[PDB]
Amino acid sequence: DATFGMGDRVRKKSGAAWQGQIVGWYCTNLTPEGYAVESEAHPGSVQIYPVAALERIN
Amino acid sequence: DATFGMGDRVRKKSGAAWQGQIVGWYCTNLTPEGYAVESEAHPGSVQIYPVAALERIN
Amino acid sequence: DATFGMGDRVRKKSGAAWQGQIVGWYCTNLTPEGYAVESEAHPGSVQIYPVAALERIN
Amino acid sequence: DATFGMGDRVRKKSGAAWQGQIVGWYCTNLTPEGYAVESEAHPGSVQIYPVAALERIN
Repeated sequence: DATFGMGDRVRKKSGAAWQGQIVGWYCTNLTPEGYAVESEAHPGSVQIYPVAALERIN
Repeated sequence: DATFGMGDRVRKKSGAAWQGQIVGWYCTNLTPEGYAVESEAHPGSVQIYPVAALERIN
Repeated sequence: DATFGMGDRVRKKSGAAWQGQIVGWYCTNLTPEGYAVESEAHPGSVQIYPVAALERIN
Repeated sequence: DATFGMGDRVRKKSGAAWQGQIVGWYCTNLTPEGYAVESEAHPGSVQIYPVAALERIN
C-alpha cells in the first residue's frame, strides 16, 4: 500500500533539495512507486521522484 | 472524470515533443488535471504535463 | 548577446514559480536562448526555461 | 576542460534512458559539470544531467 498520501509534506532526503506537498503519483518499471511533489517555496512547480528519495516531515 | 487512463498512448500536441504511455497523474491549482507520461523512445524517463497539452493516439 | 549572465538572480514571470541564480544556458530550435536556474529555496535543484519566461530581480 | 561539446551525441549510461545532442551546460555545487541534452527522438525536449551520468556515442 502507498507510503504517502495526497497532501503529505515531504522532502528529498539527499542530493538536490525539494520540499512540499504530495500532489500525485506515478508507476514505471524503473520507479514502481513514485510521487509528484509541488514545491512549497515555488507554487505550481512540480517534480517527480521515487519513494526511496523522499521522507515525510511534520 | 479523467480524460486518460493508465497505459493510454499519448503525445504532446505542440512545442516540445513527447510520446509514450500514461503512467500517473497529478493535481495542483495551476494544473488541476495533469498526467505523467513515460517516453516510449527513452524507457524510464517520465515527464509531467497538463491534460490540455496532450492528445491520445492509437 | 546574452540577456543574463552567470549568477544573475531571476524568477519565472508567470505560471509555475521558480526563483534563483542563473547557472547555465542552452540553445535549441524551439528555445534559441534558454537558461538553467538553480532554485534559491531548494539548493541543487535546477530547472531550464526560455529567456522569455524569466525576468531578472534585484 | 569540458568533456563534451555542443552537438556531441550522448546517452544516459544507466537508469532512465535519454539520447540526443548536447545543447548546453550548467554548473552548480552539486553538479559542477552538467549538460543539457535535447532528445533525438522528441525534438524540443531537453533534460539536464551531470557529466558522470552521460557517455558519448558515435
